[PDB]
Amino acid sequence: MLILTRKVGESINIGDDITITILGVSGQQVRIGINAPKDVAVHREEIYQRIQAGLTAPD
Amino acid sequence: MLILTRKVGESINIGDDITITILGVSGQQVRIGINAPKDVAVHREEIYQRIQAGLTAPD
RNA sequence: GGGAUCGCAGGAAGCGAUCCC
RNA sequence: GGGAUCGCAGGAAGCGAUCCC
Repeated sequence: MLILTRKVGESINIGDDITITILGVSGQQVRIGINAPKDVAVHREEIYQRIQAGLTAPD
Repeated sequence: MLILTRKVGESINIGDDITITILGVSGQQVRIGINAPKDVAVHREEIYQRIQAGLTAPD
């Protein structure tokens, strides 16, 4: 694991094609944004489980 | 931007080599963890801006 | 043990400080 | 207008609901 600490309205980076943002919080919930090409997949765990179901390399 | 909402302790996914986790908050600041191979780089914008400065490779 | 709130930084679910129960 | 607290959900700095002043 690699950890970082920021404030609402700031960003973080991954690779050379992705960026991440903390749009804010809503109590103990957290609003998070992602900025990547359609060249990559980005989803919450609940959608991600359909991608690992047999198609992590779509048509 | 692609956006998702979570709570402290939940997680998010990217590609087939990265995962993200909201470890919790510390006021209006937030603390996040990342889970990727050394085959890719991850940093906050303040470090990332030295990498894109004209090198994209350490010493 | 948990919350609020601020700061310093890596491959570590990091590290420090303030406030409240 | 602000705070607390939660649900749904997508390529959008998205959407909804509960509680308090």
